[PDB]
Amino acid sequence: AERVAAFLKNVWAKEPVLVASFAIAGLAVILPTLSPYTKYSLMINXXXXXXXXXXXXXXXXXXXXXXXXXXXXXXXXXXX
Amino acid sequence: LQAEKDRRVLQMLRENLEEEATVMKDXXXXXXXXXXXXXXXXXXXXXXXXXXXXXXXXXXXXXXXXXXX
Amino acid sequence: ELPSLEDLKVQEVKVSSSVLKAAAHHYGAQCDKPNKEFMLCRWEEKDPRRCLEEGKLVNQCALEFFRQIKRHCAEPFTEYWTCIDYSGLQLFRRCRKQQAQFDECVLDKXXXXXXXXXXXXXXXXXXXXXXXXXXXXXXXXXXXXXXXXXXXXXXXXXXXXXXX
Amino acid sequence: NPIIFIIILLTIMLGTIIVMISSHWLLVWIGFEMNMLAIIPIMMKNHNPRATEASTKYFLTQSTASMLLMMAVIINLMFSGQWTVMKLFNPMASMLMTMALAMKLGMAPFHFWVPEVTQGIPLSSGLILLTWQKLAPMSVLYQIFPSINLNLILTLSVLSILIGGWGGLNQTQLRKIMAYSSIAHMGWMTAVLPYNPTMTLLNLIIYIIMTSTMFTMFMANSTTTTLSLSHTWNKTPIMTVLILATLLSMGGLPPLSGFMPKWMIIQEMTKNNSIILPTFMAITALLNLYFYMRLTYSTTLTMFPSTNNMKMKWQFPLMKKMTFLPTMVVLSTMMLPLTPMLSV
Amino acid sequence: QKRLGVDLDRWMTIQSAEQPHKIPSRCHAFEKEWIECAHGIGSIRAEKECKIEFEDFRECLLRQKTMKRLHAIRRQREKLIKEGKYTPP
Amino acid sequence: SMVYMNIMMAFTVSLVGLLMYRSHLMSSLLCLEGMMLSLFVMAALTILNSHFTLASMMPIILLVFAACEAALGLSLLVMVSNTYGTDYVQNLNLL
Amino acid sequence: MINILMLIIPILLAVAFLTLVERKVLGYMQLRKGPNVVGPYGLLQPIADAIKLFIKEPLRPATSSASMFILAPIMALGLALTMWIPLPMPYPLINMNLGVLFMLAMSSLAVYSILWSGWASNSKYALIGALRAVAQTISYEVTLAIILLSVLLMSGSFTLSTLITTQEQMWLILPAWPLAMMWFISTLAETNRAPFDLGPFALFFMAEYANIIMMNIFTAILFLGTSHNPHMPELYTINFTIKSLLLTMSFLWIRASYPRFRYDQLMHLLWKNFLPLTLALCMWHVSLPILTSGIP
Amino acid sequence: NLMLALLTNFTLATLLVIIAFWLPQLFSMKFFLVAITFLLFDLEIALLLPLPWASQTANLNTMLTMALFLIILLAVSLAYEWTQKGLE
Amino acid sequence: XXXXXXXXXXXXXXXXXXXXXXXXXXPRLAFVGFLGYCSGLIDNAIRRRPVLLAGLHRQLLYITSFVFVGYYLLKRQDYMYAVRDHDMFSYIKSHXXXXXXXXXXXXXXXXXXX
Amino acid sequence: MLYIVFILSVIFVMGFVGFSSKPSPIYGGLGLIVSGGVGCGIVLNFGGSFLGLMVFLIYLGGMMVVFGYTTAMATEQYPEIWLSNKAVLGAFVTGLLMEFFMVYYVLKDKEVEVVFEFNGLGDWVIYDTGDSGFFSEEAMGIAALYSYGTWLVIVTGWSLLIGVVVIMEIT
Repeated sequence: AERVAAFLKNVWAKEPVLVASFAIAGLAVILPTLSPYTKYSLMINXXXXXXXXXXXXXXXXXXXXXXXXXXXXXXXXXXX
Repeated sequence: LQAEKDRRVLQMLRENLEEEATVMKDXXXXXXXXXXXXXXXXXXXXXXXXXXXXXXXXXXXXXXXXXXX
Repeated sequence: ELPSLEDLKVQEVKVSSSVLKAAAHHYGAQCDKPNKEFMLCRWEEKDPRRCLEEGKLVNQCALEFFRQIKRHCAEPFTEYWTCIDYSGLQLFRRCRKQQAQFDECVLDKXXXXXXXXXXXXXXXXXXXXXXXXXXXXXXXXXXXXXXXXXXXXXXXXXXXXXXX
Repeated sequence: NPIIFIIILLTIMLGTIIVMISSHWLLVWIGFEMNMLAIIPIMMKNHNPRATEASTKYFLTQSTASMLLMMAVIINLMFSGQWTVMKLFNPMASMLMTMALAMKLGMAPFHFWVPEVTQGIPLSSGLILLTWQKLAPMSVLYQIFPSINLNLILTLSVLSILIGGWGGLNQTQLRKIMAYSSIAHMGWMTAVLPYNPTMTLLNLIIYIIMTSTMFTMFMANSTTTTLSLSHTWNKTPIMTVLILATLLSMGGLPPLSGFMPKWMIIQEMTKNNSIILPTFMAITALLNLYFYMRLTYSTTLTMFPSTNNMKMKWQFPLMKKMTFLPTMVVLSTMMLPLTPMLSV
Repeated sequence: QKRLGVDLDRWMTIQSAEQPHKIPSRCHAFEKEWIECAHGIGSIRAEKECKIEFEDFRECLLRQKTMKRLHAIRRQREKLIKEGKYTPP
Repeated sequence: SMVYMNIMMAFTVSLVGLLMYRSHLMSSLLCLEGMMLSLFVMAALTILNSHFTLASMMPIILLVFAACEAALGLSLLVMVSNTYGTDYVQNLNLL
Repeated sequence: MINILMLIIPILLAVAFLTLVERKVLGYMQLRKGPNVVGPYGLLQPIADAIKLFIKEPLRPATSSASMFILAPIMALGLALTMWIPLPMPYPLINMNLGVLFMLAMSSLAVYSILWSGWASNSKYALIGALRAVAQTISYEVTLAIILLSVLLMSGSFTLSTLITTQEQMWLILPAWPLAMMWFISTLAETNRAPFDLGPFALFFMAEYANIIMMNIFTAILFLGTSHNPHMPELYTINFTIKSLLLTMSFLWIRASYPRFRYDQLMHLLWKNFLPLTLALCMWHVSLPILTSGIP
Repeated sequence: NLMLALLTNFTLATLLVIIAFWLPQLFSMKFFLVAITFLLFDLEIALLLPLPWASQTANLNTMLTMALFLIILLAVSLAYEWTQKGLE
Repeated sequence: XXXXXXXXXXXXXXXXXXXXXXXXXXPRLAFVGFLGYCSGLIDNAIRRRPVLLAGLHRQLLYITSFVFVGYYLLKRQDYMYAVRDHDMFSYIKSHXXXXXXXXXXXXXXXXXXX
Repeated sequence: MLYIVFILSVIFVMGFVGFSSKPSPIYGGLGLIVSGGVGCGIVLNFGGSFLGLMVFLIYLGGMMVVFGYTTAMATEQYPEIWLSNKAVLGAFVTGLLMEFFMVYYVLKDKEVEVVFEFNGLGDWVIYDTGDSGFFSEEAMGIAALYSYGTWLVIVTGWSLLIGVVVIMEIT
């Protein structure tokens, strides 16, 4: 190698802290795209309500029931 | 949320009685159809009003950022 | 303005002090029909002057909920109320051990129901009351839509300028 | 100034795009400031005692001007509420808004900085940028031309050609003559805005091309009338024919392209029953011609500027569009009669 | 705008829009009236039909009509010095 | 309405301060900060009292750009003290 | 409202009784005996310094420019004492809507204390050295804001009360391993005289040493915690003081052990070297709540 | 009260000055470049301040690309500080 | 019309309405084409080159650029004048009351002397 | 006692008088600390937790601190008394009397104004805001977001790249 192997040990010797400035900040962009865990965090952010939920008038509707615990809508129960 | 709107009606009724007592002789203010020209929706209204009388209750209700208990 | 009557609605409003109401989330499960119908009325019609009749049933059902806890299993309810007020606003932190004494006594009755996760917005309508679809605030469309004709221009003979 | 100079020049180009494509009143304030931070380095370049004075005078007269615009933006929150660049609504807000625009375009009471700033640039490339910067606040005026009170916009147009028509007479500095040629042409800009929004932007198309051709003819270094005088006999003689043609078009003369904006300015104004105002526009236009007339006497007459030093080597300047655009600047009378519609 | 935006959108400028949270504007009831009136070209250019709806919108933000009303009540309450005045609160 | 009446009067004082000069040049850049300070109060109150939520970010952006002119124009002030002895509006060569 | 006086008077005593710690603990580092003659172990000396400087010691000003010089110690002591108010503790006095924003604001305004002192002297000889002292504080406040945000973006809002609740089982030193090292160095820039050093003159001592305790406490909130316990305020009060005292020893450790870094190479440690490192960790701390669910 | 808490500290600070005052009776322009860069970086910090308090309701995927973007350009501004800053 | 009501904002040419048919070998296009040739004559006056007419053969670029841009520019001219007339005729048809007709008269006029 | 914001607005103008008047950049600089710090209270009283403290962080603890350098870099002239100078005292007295004359008209409610808008009283109506929102409350409670306004983030970052590059090129 002309740039991979040559410009690595010299960077560790001369100005060694500059290695960390490119490696840590670089991997900070790569990791949130390839690793399959980021999709879970987006769901809980949207599920947690900030304001009170609005009630709609019932006229031929599916997956919608009363306020009591029943199998209706989505309702998040991901990981305990 | 109902406790908010129950207080808003009661505060307006005290203001209506004060307007009838103060305006009697000279002023031709009848207080009808409210301040709004449309008069169909009707906003908060008592956000600015909240009864002019008694400053001790008015200062605590309006200012929330000050002191902050 | 035309305000409501001096008698208004609901005789002797609210049970007692705050935090007590925040301590029990079982108020969501039991007595939901008057709460949801008031909610459905108020978002359709923004005025408090029209949907105050449904709000009268809300405060009346609120007294019905608290009286049932005061009659049966009062000892775990009072101990849970002292726990929540001793701390700041943790609400559920450092009070879960005393929460175990609660619900267990209520489980003997049919009153006990857990929220588990979330409401996820429930839709229910039965009373309706005048349906209510169009009210808003606007009275007129104002001059309607502007007149626009489509026929596609051919060529238009002669330019407007002096040089043609 | 290596590669990054192009990037600094690109931010002025991108800065106007923010002003062009906008719906928010604070977004154009950002767009104006994109120009503020990017013209000053090109105003300095070589760092001169005259350049330091010009850049500070360019900053203080323009930064305070844009700050008056932000007041009118905030009155649009107090009154009418909405943040849209469609209408000004309030007459109270329009008084501070139009005066802020007059600080960049109206010029009639705000010309004072122009003859000193334009002279203060050490380079010919900086002269183009001031004639290109005037495109930016014109896009704002084209958006909010209704509601604004015409009594204090047309005064900014009438008085500007008066001070522009007198302010170039006692000037020998070549940069200073072109500085007052701006104010003279800016009167025609702030006259079509009340009377029909079209052709106001075409006035820019004629003006900017005509001014960009002018300074690119001065790529062979000239700063005074006497320095442009020694050009016919010592330097290139065929080059001065194009300088003659561009200067003749700068004033109102029919066989040239520069008369073609002056057509519709009066035409649309006369349709609105006004005769006494366009008459005053035509008489003051004669005063504009006089500066170009004296400057064509460096190209036509002998004037005796021979000098001992002579150039034999061929001149190689930048010249980006100094060959294609002067042909449009010399003759476009027959070429553009129906082209008024094509612009807007 | 002198040049309009196509395909891609970067606005969120006008009042009564998709808010950051579920929380709505203070004048949102009057905000909807002005949008629904001036959606057509021949309404704001004419500026005669939407005169009633704009004045109610102007009443919301400035509160000038309510300020002058409350001014008359507060002055008359101060005017009743050594006279019959209502007190209950 | 009432609070706006005082800060608009404070705005006019800062406006005149820009237009006034006696010997020193530093006052203008100090007044440019004050002008943006007075505009910051006027912008915040209109969005805070009459809720917007989306538009509350706009004065934060305005806060950033206020400093941009008060640094890049402030940098030119030092360049005057490099060419001349001290900064003076009285000390100018251009005609 | 009596508690404000119960957070100024014992605090002014803490700055006074520092004089024992600042040369006895520093003394045993240098194998010398500190205070011994004055008191039983020198406990009478800290209060004796107050009687010496306040009452008897007179003034000789260089020029005394009307308002200044007699205004700079008010800004010095005032800003140092107001920093105690937003502090979370077991329970805070008048808890702000946002905590750490008030903490960074009053520290950034504390730069004025060394600025007005430079303007007090008429001579050019003093102001060049005064501006150099401003540069030591102004530069490190850039990074101080960055390292703060990375801790906040991990867990909790700006409120200081929420920062105690998030540290329930484990300390924040372990997840923020390189960031904890930064707070040992960055805090020393604010007139601590360990990496770099520059009547009313005595009042500056009472203000500068006050900030030393302030940075010791603030590091023991962002990185230390151990336990909360709302039911028992007794257990938290003792355990918090020991953790803060251990950081006070480390502040006096750098003052004795290590020489000055030079003013020019202070701008080579920071800016050249620290600013690329802190932002790279800030880049890492943006991705952390997105990679794994971590939102307050 | 916040007003009562702040004013008590300043009034006691003023009193300490009077004790010492009343009782007894018998050049280089290279510093400027550092100061300017402080202001320009802190404004990027001001834009990056909301992050822990903002990211609660908004979508993460739309924010992730934009949040890092400000820090990248904050490093590019420091990258221009490496091409000869000076002796400082 | 200045403001768009039916026409789409920001267009490359028109695209909403294409049916108009552009001019083929027009006298207007010939004048713009002449200016393209004229720009390739005065360019040798700037950079001193032998013969304006019989010099460099990079003149073809100057003629083509004026024709290509000019053809698009004249296409907008025919389009904008058509829309201007289309909205004009539609205004008379929809309103009717605004327009008035008068034909055939026998009115006396004042005669001039000398 | 009755008013909270109205008292702070008077002190806001009081600090601003030393700007139309010319009391040198030392004493004139001191005005922005007085007017700024009190000016935060005007913002904070109606709400805005984040935006109210931004004045302390940027305008007070950043903007004027850089202005502290420039006073020493250019025109220091050893700080002088702002009372002995001619026309400076005249501009200061006329500056305050333009506002303090209006303060006397606040009594008996209505005051004379150059603008068309009336002032009246507005003590309880000064805030003019109801409770409305509860959880994640206030419009300024979630003041800034990177979402929706994506275009604004790019240009602000672009403008701050210009500043660093340009100022380095001038010197």
